[PDB]
Amino acid sequence: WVQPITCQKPSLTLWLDDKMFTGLINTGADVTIIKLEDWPPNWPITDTNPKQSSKYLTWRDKENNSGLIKPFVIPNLPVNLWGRDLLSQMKIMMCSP
Amino acid sequence: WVQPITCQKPSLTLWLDDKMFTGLINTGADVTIIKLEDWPPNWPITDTLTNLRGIGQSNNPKQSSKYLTWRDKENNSGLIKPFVIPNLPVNLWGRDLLSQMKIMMCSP
Repeated sequence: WVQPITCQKPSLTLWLDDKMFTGLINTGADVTIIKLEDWPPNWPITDTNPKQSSKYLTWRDKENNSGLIKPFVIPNLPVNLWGRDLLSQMKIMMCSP
Repeated sequence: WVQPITCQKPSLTLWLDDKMFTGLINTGADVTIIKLEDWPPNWPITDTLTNLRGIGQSNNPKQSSKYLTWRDKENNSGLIKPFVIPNLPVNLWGRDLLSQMKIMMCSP
């Protein structure tokens, strides 16, 4: 797939351990941040300062590529933030004409 | 040019008016942020109440009073009006700038 960077929100939708999450492609962060309000409460979290998933989560995209991330879980943010931990596993390249 | 997304910092070096800046490609923000320590002090700023709390910044950032001409090393250029914020580790190139560079994200 291709996505131009525009003023619009650059979004990915994908699964983490078989639940769907949408969020903002966030090249400026090393790690992924999931909103606490979106966090399945049966899924265990631990402090580190911010909370983090206790378990690694399997991410899967709609083309069935997959891998592992261990996101931070943070209250009071507008959107999930896909970090380079995830983007680097999807082999995403930035290109200019 | 091509730049894969890796664990490493995705960086661009470019000019704003007559000065070179390096910073982090920051697709999560719609505005560009310059660290105050890198801000030429002769360049005028305006205090704002622009809420950037949502992109993990302040609710009262300074902003460049003027538009700045950005130019890359291939001599593409355009205009942005970045925020100027103390005590950040790196300059943050937002989609205001990235969208003027015609940057596409691609997957194999």
